[PDB]
Amino acid sequence: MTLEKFVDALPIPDTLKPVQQSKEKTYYEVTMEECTHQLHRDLPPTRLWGYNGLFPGPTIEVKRNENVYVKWMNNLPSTHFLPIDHTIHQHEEPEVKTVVHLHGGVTPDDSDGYPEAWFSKDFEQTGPYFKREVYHYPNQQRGAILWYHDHAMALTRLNVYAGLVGAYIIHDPKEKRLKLPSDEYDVPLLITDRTINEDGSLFYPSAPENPSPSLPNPSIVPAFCGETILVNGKVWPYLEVEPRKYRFRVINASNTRTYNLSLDNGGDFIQIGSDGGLLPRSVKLNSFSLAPAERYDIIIDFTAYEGESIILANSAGCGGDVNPETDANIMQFRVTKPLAQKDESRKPKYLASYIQNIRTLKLAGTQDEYGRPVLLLNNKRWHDPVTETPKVGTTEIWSIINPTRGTHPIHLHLVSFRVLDRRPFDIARYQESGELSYTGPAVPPPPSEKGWKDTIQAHAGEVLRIAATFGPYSGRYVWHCHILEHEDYDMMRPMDITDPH
Ligand SMILES: [Cl-]
Ligand SMILES: [Cl-]
Ligand SMILES: [Cu+2]
Ligand SMILES: [Cu+2]
Ligand SMILES: [Cu+2]
Ligand SMILES: [Cu+2]
Repeated sequence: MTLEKFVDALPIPDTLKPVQQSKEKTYYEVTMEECTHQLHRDLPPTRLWGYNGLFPGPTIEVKRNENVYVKWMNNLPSTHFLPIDHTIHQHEEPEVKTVVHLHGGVTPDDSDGYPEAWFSKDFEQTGPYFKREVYHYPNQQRGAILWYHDHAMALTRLNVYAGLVGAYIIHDPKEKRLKLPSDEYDVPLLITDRTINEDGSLFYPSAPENPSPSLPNPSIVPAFCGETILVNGKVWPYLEVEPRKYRFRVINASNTRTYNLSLDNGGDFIQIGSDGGLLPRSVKLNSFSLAPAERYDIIIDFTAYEGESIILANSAGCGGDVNPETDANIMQFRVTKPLAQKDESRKPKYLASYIQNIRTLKLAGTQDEYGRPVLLLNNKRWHDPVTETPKVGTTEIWSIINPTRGTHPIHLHLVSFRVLDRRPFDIARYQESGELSYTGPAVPPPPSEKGWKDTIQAHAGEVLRIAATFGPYSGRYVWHCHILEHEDYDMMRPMDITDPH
């Protein structure tokens, strides 16, 4: 028997309060705490690692150009409760390393959360790139859905699965005149798949299928597909909504899983924004794909559906087809709250208006000495000399070629980018020869991808082209696959945005 669906109200994480706020600076403190929270009516409390002891973390709301500082502290225990594989990466390091990355942040390099800028409990020990306790987020960027999460070297999949995710919204007051649904009718949805034991403890696997005798125990796995789906820290919740327009900030905070969402009454979503902010023009959607770290700013118009119960449904597989009783379900909207006031919100169609190098990038896997797949960007390891070195201020086109069997959601820190096109190629030939020979025309982005993206699905047997301008800041960043199981082994590379000064 699987946990009974739709019997816990969707929590709405509280908005973090500043420690200090003047007209020209905002200081926040966030402490990583081991904590316990009940993930379903019928479970005992689950041991979790959460920002301020909460899962998800507090929702952080800033205005565009708000000068924000965050002191992210580690008060976690010194050993992990999830299985650590020592083989993937005065010389014995602490087992628990944390660093916070603001995903989608236009962030100076020393506050971006470099994987090797980790710290242990109370900053007692720190990685090689550690420089500062208090991170600076000048927020000089378009309003959008951001999120924040752990990024420590070789531990990212574990620390995130343990609960260290939160939302961060940048409000651009020049967008207020669109009258998009707001306040109580603006709601974040952080989607996390989890596998939960009978006693409420989290399960994370300590070995993959691969039965080979040489396998380190524990071993990293190439993918994690959870049995149960959570939204805002509750398993298959319901939200009571009013019969009107709502805004939802949908964030995929899962380790590996891709969702493909729809509404079981047949209703439509209106996509208004992507990772990088508002789309140039809205889009009526009946379904959409959402890979790890992707965000979809959307409206749902519950006006025509008073009294109905509507399932937010999932059709994407993860390690097999979806099971209709379990991972085919996300959550349930109940249109049964009395309209508290007239629906003065709007759903405009029109929302906004917007080549020094080419770089070719290969996504491929090799095999380690134990027979495990190691996933790699351009056949380089994390610790190899940096090769992606655009000059600050310059625009490049990245051609990302994927001959592997699966989609990889590729994310670049600091920037958002334009999607140019995707084009299919003959893997067979490309494999055998190195020859990039196409099989059909180039496909331009749908409307969903006509704005700005920071995390982008590079599909099997396609070459993906995107255009990024590498600024405004310079320095040491990263880019990587955002399936955390891939990132940690070893599909992540440093990215130097070079500065003549
Ligand atoms: Cl509103
Ligand atoms: Cl999909
Ligand atoms: Cu991220
Ligand atoms: Cu990021
Ligand atoms: Cu990947
Ligand atoms: Cu990253």
